Amino acid sequence: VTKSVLFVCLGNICRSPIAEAVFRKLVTDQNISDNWVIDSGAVSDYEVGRSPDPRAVSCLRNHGINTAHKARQVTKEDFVTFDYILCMDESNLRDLNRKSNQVKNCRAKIELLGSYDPQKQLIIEDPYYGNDADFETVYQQCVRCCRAFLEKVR
Ligand SMILES: N#Cc1ccccc1-c1cc(NCCCN2CCCCC2)c2ccccc2n1
Repeated sequence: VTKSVLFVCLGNICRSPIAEAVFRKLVTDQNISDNWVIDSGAVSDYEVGRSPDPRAVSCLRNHGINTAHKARQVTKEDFVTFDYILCMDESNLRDLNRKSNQVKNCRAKIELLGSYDPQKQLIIEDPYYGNDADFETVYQQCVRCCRAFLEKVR
């Protein structure tokens, strides 16, 4: 039975298009992409329709990964469609949990991506007003945590 994950952050231009791209490369590498539906979403308005930040693009490229995602907001139907909704920080979590209450047949489990890190760096911090090394951190956190998540639910 096919499974589904939706990665989320504030804007869907930095962290979650990275997490989505990382997870997609993992499942493909493991020859299991047929068993997964994967996407990324924003809590916020700020970047609807835009491509990921240049910094995320170049970081991904450094690791041999490309994305074609356009920024989109999370919807009520997302809470019914996805098996897991994995978010980056405590604001995101709060926001998501509040929204899921107005959705009557909510099925998704809503959790911090960081909760799966074997290294226990629970928070994936918003790198918008930082530099290339902060993008790199976020990419490494993503790799650790997606690998652990897939071990546990594959
Ligand atoms: N607020 C805050 C905040 C506080 C602390 C640390 C980072 C942030 C912060 C601020 C952002 N600007 C919003 C874009 C401007 N838009 C112009 C078009 C209209 C809609 C908005 C972020 C944008 C994208 C992704 C992450 C971001 N994160």
